[PDB]
Amino acid sequence: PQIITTDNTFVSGNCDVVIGIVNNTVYDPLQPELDS
Amino acid sequence: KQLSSNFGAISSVLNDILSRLDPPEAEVQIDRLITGRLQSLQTYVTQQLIRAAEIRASANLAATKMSECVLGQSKRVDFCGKGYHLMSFPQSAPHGVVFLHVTYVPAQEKNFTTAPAICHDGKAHFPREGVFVSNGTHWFVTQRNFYEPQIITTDNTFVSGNCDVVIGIVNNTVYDPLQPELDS
Amino acid sequence: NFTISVTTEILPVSMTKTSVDCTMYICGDSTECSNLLLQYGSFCTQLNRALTGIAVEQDKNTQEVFAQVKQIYKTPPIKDFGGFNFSQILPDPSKPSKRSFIEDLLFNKVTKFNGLTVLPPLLTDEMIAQYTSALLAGTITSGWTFGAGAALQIPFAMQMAYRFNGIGVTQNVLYENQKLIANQFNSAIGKIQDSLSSTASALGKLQDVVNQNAQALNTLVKQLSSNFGAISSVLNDILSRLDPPEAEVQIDRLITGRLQSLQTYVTQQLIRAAEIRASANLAATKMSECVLGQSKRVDFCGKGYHLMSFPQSAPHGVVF
Amino acid sequence: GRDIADTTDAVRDPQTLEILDITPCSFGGVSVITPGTNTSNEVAVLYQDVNCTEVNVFQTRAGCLIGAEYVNNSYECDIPIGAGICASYQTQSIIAYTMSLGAENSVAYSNNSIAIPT
Repeated sequence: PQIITTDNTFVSGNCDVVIGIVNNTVYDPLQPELDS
Repeated sequence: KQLSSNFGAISSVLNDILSRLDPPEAEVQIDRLITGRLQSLQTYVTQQLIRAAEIRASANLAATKMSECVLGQSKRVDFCGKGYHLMSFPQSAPHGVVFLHVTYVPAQEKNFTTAPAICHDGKAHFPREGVFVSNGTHWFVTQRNFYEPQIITTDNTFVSGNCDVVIGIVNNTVYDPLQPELDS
Repeated sequence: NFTISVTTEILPVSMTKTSVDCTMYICGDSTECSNLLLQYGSFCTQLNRALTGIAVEQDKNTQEVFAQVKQIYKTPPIKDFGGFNFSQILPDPSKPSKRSFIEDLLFNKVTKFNGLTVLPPLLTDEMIAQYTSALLAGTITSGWTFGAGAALQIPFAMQMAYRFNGIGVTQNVLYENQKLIANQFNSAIGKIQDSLSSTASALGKLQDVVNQNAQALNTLVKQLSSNFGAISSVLNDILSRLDPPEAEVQIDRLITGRLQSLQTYVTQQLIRAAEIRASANLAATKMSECVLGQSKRVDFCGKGYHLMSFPQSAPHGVVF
Repeated sequence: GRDIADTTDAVRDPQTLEILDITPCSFGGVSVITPGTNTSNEVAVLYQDVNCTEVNVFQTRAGCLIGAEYVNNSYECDIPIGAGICASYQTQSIIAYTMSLGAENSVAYSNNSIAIPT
């Protein structure tokens, strides 16, 4: 297992066209480096 | 030539038997001729079916070869000549087909020092695509099937575990190009 | 988690290159019999050229399977390939035939005056073992690149990382767990040599090929003893007993039955030779696509995410 | 006595109680190893499955070979004879050789050596 990052996933459209989707929080690897 | 065989008849010519003999003996000689020619013909037809079966299997192989190798990039090695495969171009032949399998073949080699992983901050780095190499003075990353070196960056590598577990691991610095962007 | 298992797969490659002297079969040192055979024409020469084409075809089968590599590679003296012990499957130079121990088990598990001749195979078993030693040498050292051209030499951990990336497993999985994979492969090698030392029911196909050939030859020999309506099956008895026309009637019956028997035998040999040729093309395909590279065809090379196979020489066959 | 083919394998003499084992005489097929008639007229006879006693002589596993000067060098196969032995027409005369399996190539394996197609 690894944490869902922005380089693990690619965005496509919006979250109403897809069946079976759950809600979560995507970790941004750019976030702690941009905070630093 | 098997027409010329008598098979015990007085001649292999049918008309000679018909013109020489009365039918009570000529039917017997003709019966021997029918027996011999029918056996020869059945042997011939048997050879015909076995050879046509062999050519049928060859045609099925040729259809498979063009349907995979011509109509797309069949990456099965040695189906389409020696080497990595690009195309084959079918040309007609008398009772056959001839392909022109154009292939990718490597030419010249060069020895380099390799490590399956490197270690930057106590963390193991594996290449996402390719293999780490060394020319003797620096550790560089390259393609598996062609030599072009690049600087090993964060985006060339994926971090997995620590440096204790893998063997053959050397000590280097993983470049982060995000750090000069933060320094910018 | 996972496991690594090896699996045998036994394919017959060639038959026994058997040639029959047709005139000697039908007429053993007889003049009137050879006269009445040549009255029937070119049956005998056609059957001889047919059996010759069969023998040339099995030689071509053995050649087209075993001679895929040109450069005969040889293992380096440092045998340390990541803990993978190949000692049973490598050939043994201390044995007077440079064969593997596995190939010794394979050869161990496998069991006249009438023109019935056996032509020798062109490639002897030792040079077949030398071909297979070259194939394992290229597979262990160079990886799969030796089938593509030059032997691009690679380490074995790099090779197994590349094969795992071929089946989709990322290389960190093998590099963090290589010792377990090596121990599982060595244990599977132990189980396959125990299974080959156990019984010959795996080699029953190859034994069945040899037994079919022996059944055909023995039935042909028994058909020599058949009268086909004659007063004797011994030709010299009829020649001694009878006047020449009264002998030649019985000789006609004997040549008729024996030519039908030979045509039957040649037909069975032809169909079985075509079957063996198709099996040889299948074996050549399997070795070219699984030994010389990593196949992604499922169930073509045993159950599971296939990585490679290693050939072993077998009597009239090959084993992956 | 009888053989496996219902043929007379052994006899006893009628005048004297002496037992004789009958073996038929040493026979084998005749093969001719030749190059083309465009090239030469020289032929080499390969007797099959007999030793070279009962017949420039070399003995093969396939049988008696006459006319091929046996060479201890190894060439690629041109005319296959049997059991790893092949023939060719060079200086000319018919020769016999153990056929070559190719060129040996030692592979420089190491635990950190690679070869890349540059």
